[PDB]
Amino acid sequence: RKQEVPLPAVGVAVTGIPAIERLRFKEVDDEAEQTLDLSNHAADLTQIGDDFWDAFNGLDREVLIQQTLQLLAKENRPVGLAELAELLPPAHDLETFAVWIGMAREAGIEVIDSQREFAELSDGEGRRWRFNLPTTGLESQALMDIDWE
Amino acid sequence: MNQVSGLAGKESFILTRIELFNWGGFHGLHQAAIHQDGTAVIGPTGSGKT
Amino acid sequence: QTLEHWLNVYHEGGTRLLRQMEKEAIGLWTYPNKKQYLARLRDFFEVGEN
Amino acid sequence: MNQVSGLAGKESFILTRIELFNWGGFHGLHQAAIHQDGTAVIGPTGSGKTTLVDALMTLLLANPRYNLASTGGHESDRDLISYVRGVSGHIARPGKTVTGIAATLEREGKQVRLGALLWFDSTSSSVTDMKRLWLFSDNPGQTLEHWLNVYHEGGTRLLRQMEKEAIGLWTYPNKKQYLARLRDFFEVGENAFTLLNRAAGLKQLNSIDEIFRELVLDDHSAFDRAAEVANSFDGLTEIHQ
Amino acid sequence: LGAKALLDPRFRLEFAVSVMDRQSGNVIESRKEIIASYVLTASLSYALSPAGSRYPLFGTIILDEAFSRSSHAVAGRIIAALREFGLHAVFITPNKEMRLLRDHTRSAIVVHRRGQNSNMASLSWEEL
Amino acid sequence: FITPNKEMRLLRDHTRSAIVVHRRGQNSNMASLSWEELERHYQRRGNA
Amino acid sequence: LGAKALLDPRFRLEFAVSVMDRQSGNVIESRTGSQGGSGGEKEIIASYVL
Amino acid sequence: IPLEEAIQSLSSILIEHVSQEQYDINQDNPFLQASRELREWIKRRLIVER
Ligand SMILES: Nc1ncnc2c1ncn2[C@@H]1O[C@H](COP(=O)(O)OP(=O)(O)O)[C@@H](O)[C@H]1O
Ligand SMILES: Nc1ncnc2c1ncn2[C@@H]1O[C@H](COP(=O)(O)OP(=O)(O)O)[C@@H](O)[C@H]1O
Repeated sequence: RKQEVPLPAVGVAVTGIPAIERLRFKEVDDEAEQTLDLSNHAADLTQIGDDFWDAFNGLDREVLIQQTLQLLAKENRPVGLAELAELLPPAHDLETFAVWIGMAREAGIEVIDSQREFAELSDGEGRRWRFNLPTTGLESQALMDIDWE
Repeated sequence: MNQVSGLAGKESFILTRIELFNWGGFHGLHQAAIHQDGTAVIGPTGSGKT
Repeated sequence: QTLEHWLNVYHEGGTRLLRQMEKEAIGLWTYPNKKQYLARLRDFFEVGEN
Repeated sequence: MNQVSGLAGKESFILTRIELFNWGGFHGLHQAAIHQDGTAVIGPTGSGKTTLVDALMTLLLANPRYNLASTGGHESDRDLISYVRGVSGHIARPGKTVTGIAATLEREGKQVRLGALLWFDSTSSSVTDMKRLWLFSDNPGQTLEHWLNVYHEGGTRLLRQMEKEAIGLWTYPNKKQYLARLRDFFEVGENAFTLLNRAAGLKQLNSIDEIFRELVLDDHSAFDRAAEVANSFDGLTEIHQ
Repeated sequence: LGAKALLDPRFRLEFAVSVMDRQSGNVIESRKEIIASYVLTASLSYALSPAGSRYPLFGTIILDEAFSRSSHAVAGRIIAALREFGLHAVFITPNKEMRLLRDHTRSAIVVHRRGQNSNMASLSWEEL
Repeated sequence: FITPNKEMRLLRDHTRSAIVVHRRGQNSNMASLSWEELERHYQRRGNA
Repeated sequence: LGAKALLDPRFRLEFAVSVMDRQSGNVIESRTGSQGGSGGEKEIIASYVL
Repeated sequence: IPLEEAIQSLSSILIEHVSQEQYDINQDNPFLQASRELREWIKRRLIVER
């Protein structure tokens, strides 16, 4: 395999005339060390906005649903939304009202939007409000016939 | 809810800690354990989870 | 062995030291090409690439 | 927060009310209200909110991108005929079915109303089997359920006859002329309602440039011209060769 | 993107936005979320304003999923800007970030769908 | 479980830890917390 | 779709999941195709299969 | 067998046979032994790789 064939020398390249001048030398003068970083970056969570802690603090439909069922077992009668607010004043009012109407309609019970009832609720900063609510009635029977998942 | 987790850690290997360095936006050294009952990565959207 | 240890060793010495560490150590292996490491993994975890 | 909202109504027309009848899942008459200082529609995922959005939008464009938001690029499984039929995936209203829609507004305390009355007289659902009308009123003495009763008295000719009976009332069998009348009543070019459609399904704000492109400006890209450009060039190539 | 650069008028130019000092008109910024919402409200209001009209004559705007994809401050800026443009606004959300909207809205309509049936229940409130 | 901010409510109950990640413009951090400690951190933020 | 339907093995097969009764060979209910708006069951079935 | 998987499995196997006192005991690098012997068996045309 490694026999030397007699072919002509074509494309004959000449390079690397060893002129002494072409030499240069290790420039170790770049002495600056690259510092090490082994620091544990312990982090404080207070730098991310309230958009996260709010979802942390949000309402849970399960807990409120069970609380309302307990209340309706206690009263054992049809009850309107304003009475539900008075008996169980919430913290996240509008969402709780929406959940209450959601149960009302999960029971198939009519919510007469055309006739109203009212209530007043304070909030987390002492400010007070009024709620124009629709007329309907929740029943322990209604929400035990219905089930939750 | 949380009572079913006896099996984990007896038969299989379980990820329990990921250490990173100069990876993505995680400048410098970072470390986070994973509880063998199931752990969840939480954070503001667009905060290096993926 | 931990990521901290490996990074510290690498800073203390370049790739030469990193490849030399394996033979000094025990229960450790290195793979300057990935597919070798992935074969080691799949063997250890008895599962195909799928 | 909202005490500066005194300009609404006093300065411009704003939405006040909506009504529905045999539309989507809303079997029979169904209603809602709107507050001057603003309102929000809420409910569990997939409960009829974007359905109401589309029901409103049907009256304000040549055609809106029905179900624009939740599709995420998916084709409009929802449209006029399916809504009148109440489709899901089992048609809610087959055979002969009737339907009605409306919206309401106010300026200086004086009311405005839009609406349209639809019905198939047969189980088939061709675009022409649909008998349709549109409406516009600048008088408080008009409401959707009253229009449904009027239709129960007779066909489209009756909806036009009550238009002739009252003043400040308009109705039309063709969507374009009704749209033109309303647009003249507001000096609004239809590109404004096109932009309204762009906004009414916009998801998270991606970037200001892409937002200009996809919301502020109509596409109107000239790819339609490229086709006939290529065809005419090939035609010239034939003779040249 | 090249076909857009050739056939799409919108791609022939790159859009920009600059923050201005009201008095002197000096540039403070030459360039996201906080500004894009104002941009969109501006565009609709102008498109809905007849020629020679200070206000948008049709001053109602709809936003699907308006704030189920935005931070609290972002939606606050949205409502503020809507006030700056004199635009009544409507919003939609699947029962999320409700604290904001309850704070910044005075009515709502809940919709729940029982199988093939749907219905509506309106509500309202105010501060004292 | 990788989770967005929404629906974190349900997930809180059915797990025992959380890896909280941080965005700081062009930088990020990450820490290991249990729900017990994250609740106290929320309270500390509420107080300060 | 046509080309894959010919030259890709796993495209010649439609897949469906049928719930079985432990005490009977019958099918309680089968899940596949377009649900039309309700997916409270499809989600869990697909997650379970994966 | 993919070649890398094969060499890893063969190294694992040869680790077992380190106890055979009369056959080429390696206790410094069984991985290199496995590689060399796979190459040798390829030389004998026992195993052909494509
Ligand atoms: N192509 C990119 N575009 C935007 N940010 C990027 C990109 N690549 C890396 N980043 C950086 O790494 C992160 C990638 O996005 P990320 O936040 O991890 O996704 P998510 O938050 O949805 O899980 C960004 O937060 C950013 O810091
Ligand atoms: N015209 C239609 N075509 C197909 N599906 C429809 C149609 N109308 C209503 N639906 C159903 O009615 C429900 C509408 O709920 P909606 O809240 O408006 O949608 P999303 O929450 O996804 O934005 C959905 O379950 C939808 O499937």
